[PDB]
Amino acid sequence: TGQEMIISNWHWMTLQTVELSLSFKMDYFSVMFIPVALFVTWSIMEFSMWYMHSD
Amino acid sequence: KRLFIIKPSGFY
Amino acid sequence: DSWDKDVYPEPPRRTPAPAPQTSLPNPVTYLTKIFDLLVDRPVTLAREFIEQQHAKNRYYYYHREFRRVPDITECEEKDILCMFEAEMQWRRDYKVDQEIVNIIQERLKACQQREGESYRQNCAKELEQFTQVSKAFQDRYSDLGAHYSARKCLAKQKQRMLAERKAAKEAAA
Amino acid sequence: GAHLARRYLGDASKEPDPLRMPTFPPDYGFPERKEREMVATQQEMNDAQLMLQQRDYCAHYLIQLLKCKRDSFPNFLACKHEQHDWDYCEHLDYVKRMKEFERERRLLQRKKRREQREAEMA
Amino acid sequence: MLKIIIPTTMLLPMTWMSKHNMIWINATVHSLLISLISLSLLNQLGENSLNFSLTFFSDSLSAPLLVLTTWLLPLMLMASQSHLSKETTTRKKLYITMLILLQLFLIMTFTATELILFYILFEATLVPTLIIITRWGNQTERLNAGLYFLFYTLAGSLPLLVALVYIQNTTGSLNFLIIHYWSHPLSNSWSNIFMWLACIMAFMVKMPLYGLHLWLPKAHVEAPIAGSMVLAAVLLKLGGYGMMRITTILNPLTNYMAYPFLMLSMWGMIMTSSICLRQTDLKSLIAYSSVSHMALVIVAIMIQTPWSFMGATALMIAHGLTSSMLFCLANTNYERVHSRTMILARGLQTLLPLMATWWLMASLTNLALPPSINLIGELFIITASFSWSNITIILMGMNMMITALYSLYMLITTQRGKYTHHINNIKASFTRENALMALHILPLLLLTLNPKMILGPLY
Amino acid sequence: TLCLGAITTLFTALCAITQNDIKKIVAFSTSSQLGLMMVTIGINQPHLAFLHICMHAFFKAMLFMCSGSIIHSLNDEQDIRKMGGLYKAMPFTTTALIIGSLALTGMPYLTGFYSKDLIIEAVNMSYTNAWALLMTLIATSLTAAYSTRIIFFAFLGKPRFPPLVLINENNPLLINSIKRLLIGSIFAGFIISNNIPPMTVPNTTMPLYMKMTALIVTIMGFMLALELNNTTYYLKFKYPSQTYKFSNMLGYYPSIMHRLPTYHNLSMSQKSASS
Amino acid sequence: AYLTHQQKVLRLYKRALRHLESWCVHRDKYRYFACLMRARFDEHKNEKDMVKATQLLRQAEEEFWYGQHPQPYIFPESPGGTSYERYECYKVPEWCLDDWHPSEKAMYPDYFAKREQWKRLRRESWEREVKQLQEETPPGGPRTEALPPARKEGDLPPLWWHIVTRPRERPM
Amino acid sequence: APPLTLEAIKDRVLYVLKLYDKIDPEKLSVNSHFMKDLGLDSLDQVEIIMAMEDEFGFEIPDIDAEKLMCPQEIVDYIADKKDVYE
Amino acid sequence: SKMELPDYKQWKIEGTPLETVQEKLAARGLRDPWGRNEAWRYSGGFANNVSFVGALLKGFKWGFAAFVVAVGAEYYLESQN
Amino acid sequence: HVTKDMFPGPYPKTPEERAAAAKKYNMRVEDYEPYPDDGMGYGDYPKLPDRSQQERDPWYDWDHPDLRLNWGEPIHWDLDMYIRNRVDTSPTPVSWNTMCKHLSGFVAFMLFMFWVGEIYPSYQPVGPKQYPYNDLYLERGGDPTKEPEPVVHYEI
Amino acid sequence: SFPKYKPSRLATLPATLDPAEYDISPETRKAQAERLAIRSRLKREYLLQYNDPNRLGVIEDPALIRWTYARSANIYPNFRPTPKTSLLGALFGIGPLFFWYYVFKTDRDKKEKLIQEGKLDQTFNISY
Amino acid sequence: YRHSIFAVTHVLIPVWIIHYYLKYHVTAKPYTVVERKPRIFPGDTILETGEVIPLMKEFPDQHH
Ligand SMILES: CCCCCCCCCCCCCCCCCC(=O)O[C@@H](COC(=O)CCCCCCCCCCCCCCC)COP(=O)(O)OC[C@H](O)CO
Repeated sequence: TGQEMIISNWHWMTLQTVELSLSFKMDYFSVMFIPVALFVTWSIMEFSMWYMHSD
Repeated sequence: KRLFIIKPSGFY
Repeated sequence: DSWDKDVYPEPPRRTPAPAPQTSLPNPVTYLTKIFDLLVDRPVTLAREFIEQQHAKNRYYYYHREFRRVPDITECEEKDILCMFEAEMQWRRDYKVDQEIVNIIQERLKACQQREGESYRQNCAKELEQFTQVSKAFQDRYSDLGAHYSARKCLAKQKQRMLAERKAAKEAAA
Repeated sequence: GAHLARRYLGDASKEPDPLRMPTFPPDYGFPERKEREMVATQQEMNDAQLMLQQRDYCAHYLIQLLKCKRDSFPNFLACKHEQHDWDYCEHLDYVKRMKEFERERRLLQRKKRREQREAEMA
Repeated sequence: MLKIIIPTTMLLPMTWMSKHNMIWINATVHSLLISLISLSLLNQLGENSLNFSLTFFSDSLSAPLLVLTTWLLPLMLMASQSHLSKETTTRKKLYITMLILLQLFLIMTFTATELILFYILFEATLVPTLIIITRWGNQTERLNAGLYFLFYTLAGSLPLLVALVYIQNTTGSLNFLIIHYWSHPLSNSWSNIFMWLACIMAFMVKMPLYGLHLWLPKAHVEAPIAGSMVLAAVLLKLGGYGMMRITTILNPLTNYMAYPFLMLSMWGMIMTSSICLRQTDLKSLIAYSSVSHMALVIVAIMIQTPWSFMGATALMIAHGLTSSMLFCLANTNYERVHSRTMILARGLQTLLPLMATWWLMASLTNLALPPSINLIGELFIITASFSWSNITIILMGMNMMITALYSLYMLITTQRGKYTHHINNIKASFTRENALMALHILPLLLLTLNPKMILGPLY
Repeated sequence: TLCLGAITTLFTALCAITQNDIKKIVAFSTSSQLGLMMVTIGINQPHLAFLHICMHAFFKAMLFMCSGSIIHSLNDEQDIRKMGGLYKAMPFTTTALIIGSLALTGMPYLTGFYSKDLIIEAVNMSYTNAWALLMTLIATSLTAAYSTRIIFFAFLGKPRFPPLVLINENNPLLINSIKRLLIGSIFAGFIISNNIPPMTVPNTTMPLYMKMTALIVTIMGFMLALELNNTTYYLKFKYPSQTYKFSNMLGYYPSIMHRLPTYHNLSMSQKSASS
Repeated sequence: AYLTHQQKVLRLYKRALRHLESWCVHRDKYRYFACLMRARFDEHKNEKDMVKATQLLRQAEEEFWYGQHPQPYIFPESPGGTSYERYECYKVPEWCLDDWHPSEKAMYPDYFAKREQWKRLRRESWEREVKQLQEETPPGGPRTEALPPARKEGDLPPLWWHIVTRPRERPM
Repeated sequence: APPLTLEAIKDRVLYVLKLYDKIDPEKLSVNSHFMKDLGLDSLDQVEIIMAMEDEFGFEIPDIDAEKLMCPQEIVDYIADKKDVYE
Repeated sequence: SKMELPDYKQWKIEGTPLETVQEKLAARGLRDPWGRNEAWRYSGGFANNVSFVGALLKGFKWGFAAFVVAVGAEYYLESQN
Repeated sequence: HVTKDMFPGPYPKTPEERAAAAKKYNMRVEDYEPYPDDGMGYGDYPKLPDRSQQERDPWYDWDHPDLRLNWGEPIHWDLDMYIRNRVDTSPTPVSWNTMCKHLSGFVAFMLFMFWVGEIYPSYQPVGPKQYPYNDLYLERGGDPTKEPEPVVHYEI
Repeated sequence: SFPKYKPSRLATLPATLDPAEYDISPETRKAQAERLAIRSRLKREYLLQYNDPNRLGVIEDPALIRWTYARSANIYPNFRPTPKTSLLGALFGIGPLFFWYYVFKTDRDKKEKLIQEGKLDQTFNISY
Repeated sequence: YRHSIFAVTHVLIPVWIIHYYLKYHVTAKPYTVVERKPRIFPGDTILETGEVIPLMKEFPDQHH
């Protein structure tokens, strides 16, 4: 579908006119990067068992 | 072959 | 809905009708179908269970109403009791005014994500509405200082009508 | 490009300056021209959420592209003829840009060598 | 406020009336109980201070500071029964009495409504701190430090005395409320400038401000551990607290008569952090770090900006919690090796695995890693200062670079590296040391979730 | 950004090809790649820059992980001048590197093709810094340069490691992890490039002789680098070239800029400041 | 105390070949150029005059400095090597074991009991080893850092505990 | 990796020593103080320890190398440096 | 196990490229002292290396073999469709 | 342990006190050298050549192997610049002046050619990117009330 | 011959290139002979304490203690005010402070001047 | 089974509480979850009114 969305959540503080809140913006850059980073680090995690075995 | 390893006491 | 669209305007959701022409199944549709019977349905079942429990006993609460009091332009000089009443009222209006710009900002940011790459044009009305709010907020409370008070807010004002009255005199020339 | 070689290493009054042109009137040189028309209205690219760069005249060969990608999910192998038509539109819009580039260069020949024609004697 | 002062005062007989070895237990548990009652005051009403009586009042500025002092009181008590246990019953009983007399003055100071009542207890903190530094201080130079500490802050406080009494006879009342509501524009007359200097210098000395800061490297290096933290964790903030409170009548003379202090502070932070890049002594390293962080607050206060004030109080308390903690780190290693030199004890992560952690996120909190409130404090000051002037970032930004290099440097030298060969008296760390470290870390990171309880009245 | 992207792309790459440590070699390859990312984001090509992020993630992770395989198996030795002849000794490790190396350097329709030469093509027909364009082309050729250095010295040739061999990669953890990333380096280039919606205007009509420069400079760079690498095979002596000294010493940056400013700032804090 | 002329030139030989590793790389090139280095080192054996030898090594060191490899091939288990002191954050000293807990101590009874055996031996050998040290100590303080060995029977060599009970180079 | 011990060390030590061409195969003894038995110039021991090094892959300090002169001596030095306890 | 050590006689100067070194210093006048030690690097199964290009076309034969069958099948079904 | 008199004192004025300081610093009178007292207050602390701990022979066994110091040896006044991880004075294979010349030259050459590249930019013999709807004034951020100025694209 | 290796305060001269170590004079014969003598004296004592079974604490290093004292309080009792120190104090003291005042005051004066005539965009700048 | 109990206690339960949070607590506040407008194209139809955006009009009909 090609929808990009923002998950704003718990309000950290209402900083007068500023509303700093924990908010997870997501778009193409996010949704594309997430599998790529996870795929690589999972493969690295599997390799790290072999290499870092005596530590 | 297994052998002793020195380690600082973590029990405390 | 709890909130209202009058102060949180939501343009109608122009959702499309999915009409695909391809032989192979669309994975997204069925991947949500399992989600419905694995996550969505148990969440709803628990939610309606706790909601009816909440409906069993419904204790209430209300919103405190502060009736208007004479402000600091009516306060006799050095009249501490009256000045104290005005200062509290001005600080009440200060915080609720901060919430006014906060509401506009949230509505301002709402358009930007909603309109996608068409943000620059779709809600040019939204940008100017915030611009007018920001400009008035500049004349209202900006530059007062860390120890701001209604007296200082009067002083900044008294600077302004003095400035524009001279401008009106200069306009008369 | 040949223009780059002849601009800095050669003359300066013949090679086009991309920052400056079009320096000559559009209707000049050739009486009457056709007008670059967009088949869609201003609403189409807005509702299609077309990005600012991808809002050229070529967008009419792109508006149905995204629909085809959606209407044929996932099927990354289709939407090739539609992309082929879009690429061919890029051919037309691009080739239009060098045609005017040669136009101005030829019009820049039209400028000086004539100016020097009535300069050494009249 | 009598729900806090009265139990604190009644705790004084409590310790003296206790048995031989039960003094530490009863004092700790009740002081912790006093801390709990202090948390009852964190709720500040909308725009009004929680005025209790004419004698005492509290607002969102002193509300976090008060509970910091009460929360501190167990921590010195938890950090003292190591070297104090080898002493007679009376002297241990006396030591507890002083800190409780210390906190009692501090509790009264932050809650005082009248600037004179503020003033009396504000200098009165010298008397218990001076004797603590001199009596139980484990060094020789401490005798010079006591003179250096006492005179330096008094040399600024005494001119302050003449300033307040002048305000009382001229303006009228002197309490924190009437001054704010009856505030009048201060002229540019040279007499007003000197009154500005008098009303300000006393508070800058206790911060301290660069140049007028040499009493920290003397006091903190050889103060007793318990006295070291309080002097580092609140007594510096005591000078800070008066800065917001007294800058209600110094307007608009603040704008022009602040440039020398801003230049002294914005340059001092680079210089003082450059001190920290090389210190032979760990405790001196921490003391100078407190100078740099406090110098940030001086910049923060002197701009007199809404955003600046909330960042000031957030950093003020946050620095106190971490600076006190790092001092506990020094005391632990100094206890094992009986020295203060950096390179003498090294590679301590291998020997002590958990202390490697405790010193680790202590350094991160000292580094203003987001979202730790050290960051939410420093970052606010940068934004306020940048609005004041665009070149402030060049200096104040460079501080975070310099602050990083030395902060990890003590982590690299002490914890990491190779264990010292000859050192062999380092036993496993007692659960008291490990617990005391947690009593500092947990409230810090716990409070990160709700900075609104530390952002002060301007929030 | 065009200026910074270009200089990072070449200078680090120039300091790469003269090093004798795979970890240093592959790292400098990243920074040269990171320099390449800053070039494309420079001339209004943000999405394709992010495409380059994904493809670079795939093959560059394998290279280090593949280099991790050889380092540990051959008793934690990292100097490239000592391994030698790993082609038939470790088939999968040698197989992974050549696919990874080719993807990083070119090889159309592989992972690097859907990102790199598109960036090179995009930066070609644009109003860019003429000097910065020259750096990208040279560094693109230099990308193949150190790639040959790794393949030639490590895997090709005669072996040089200590006599007791411990070469082994049969552990399923190493084989499966490499294979999982390997299939990514073959197809993930085609997948997302055909899957993500077109987020940039395409470049279709350019002369043939800069549409191919991306392949040309890499193939060209492949040639002399191989010839210059087997020039070491030539029995004759090799002179200690001065330019070789400059490049092999990391471009002189660490020996000065980590020693001149740190000394002064540390000296200032003691003589001034503290004392 | 003093690296004589022969000691220094051999040190020059060893370092010269190690640098030439990084240059020649391939073994066939190595065995050739090393032989030239060897042959051209053999020629100046009858140099006689020691002054010439200093002059013979005067240009040698700078010539090495001329052709020194900027990235010499240093060995991993050596200073400058990649795996230098890497396997050290695990070799906690032996004396730390005394601070263990009885529950921890009861885990390894046989080793702990044998450690106590080594503990007593050090206690008994100390007086003899310190006495042996002073009985043949040189006048005017120790002149050479080398320590005397165990002369008679039974007595252990002085200053042995830390050398013998040093942590293993591969503790893990 | 299976750790090395004496019979491993000794066999590898006499391995490279035998491979040296000038060393006489029958003259190879673990207790042979080189030059006084096998004619070897002072410039040769400093270069054969490199072969001794490359056999075991750990650098032999020149201070220890000049003292290291016997096939038994190399075996003893290698074992203790690589914490070989058998 | 025991790691039985290979015998000594399998390593001489012949065959290896170290041959070309031998007559060099022999013409110079000296003799190579370490020739036999390095023979194993250039000999045994460790010899007959692969050229640089040879490594790059690894799997070309069966890779191209997978081509012709694949293209032949797709040529047949598409043309007959 | 150590007594008070062994603590560092004032400048050694007479050679006799120079010898006493050298003994106090566990050195001899030959190698002892007080810092040049320009008033900086170095006292009698013996200045030592700028030698980072990296300079010290790693193969030698030290009492403090991490930093390469032995017990009692009078360490440098400037130890913390010259520790193993801090500033290192190791001899580079090439001269520092040459070290600096090539660094500054390459950076200056890179910057200079970058400027001349900007002076004569590279582009294809192609023209403007023709854009419809009077250069999309409306969606560029323009105001609807202010009508766009006449802009049109033609064809040949 | 390649160019020589000139030394620097940051790029030191190696022992292999130093002319001084080339000529080992009989005067230097004993000069570098007591090096081991004093080192062994420090050595033999150090191992004796280090190996001592009775030792439980740390062995105090007089050089370390002296260094801490020298880099500390024992500086002003050796401080003599001279034009070098006096100028150095002013140059690294009042100098930067006034220079920082000049740049900030100049910019701040220019900053408020633009606001005075309304020559700065702060329409959206409301938080301060 | 070891894959099954991993799924339930590390995906099934965590997705349950997150969805419940995202469906009845945080989405109960305005402008908390904002998404891009549903990108429709000329020719298709929309749901909330059942209206058809018109088909793309006659194309200048070019070919390659
Ligand atoms: C270590 C030295 C001090 C450190 C720095 C401390 C702060 C610097 C300034 C110190 C000022 C101390 C005296 C100020 C008293 C209160 C100031 C006040 O209320 O303002 C008056 C400021 O008036 C003054 O004259 C105040 C004193 C000015 C400074 C002269 C004395 C102070 C400096 C010397 C003594 C202190 C230094 C120690 C010396 C050993 C306004 O009164 P007025 O002058 O308008 O009165 C009406 C009419 O004009 C007649 O007075």
